[PDB]
Amino acid sequence: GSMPRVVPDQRSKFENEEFFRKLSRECEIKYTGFRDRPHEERQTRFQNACRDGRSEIAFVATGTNLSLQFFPASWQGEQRQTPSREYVDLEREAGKVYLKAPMILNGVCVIWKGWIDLHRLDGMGCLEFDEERAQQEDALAQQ
Repeated sequence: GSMPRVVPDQRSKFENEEFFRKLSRECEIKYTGFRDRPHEERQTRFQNACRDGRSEIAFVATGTNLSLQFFPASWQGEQRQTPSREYVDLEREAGKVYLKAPMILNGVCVIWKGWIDLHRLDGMGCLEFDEERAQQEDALAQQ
């Protein structure tokens, strides 16, 4: 009823949807992109592609390749403005980086989160709910 980009029961859909359930809580993940290059460059390029904005990252647990969307409620695309540490680009963590990208799959503002270790750009991540974006997107549904 004139409210896409959201569902009513967002917080139930977060736990209902097979898509989110396959990504689950804290599991193992891998990058899936320009990382398919040889090693040397792909480590720095990885944090540059993370800084571009959107990217593509997969899981291990179900092996769900998804397009990550480093687009906060102010969308940018112009190679990062000023997001969080954990969101994008945090001066570089302990041989890893932390990443955090709210997705709007079904009409659930989830958070995809994780750390991708720099070793090959594989690591750990999962979903959470974005309890603010869900409210904001419910507003932005011309409410």
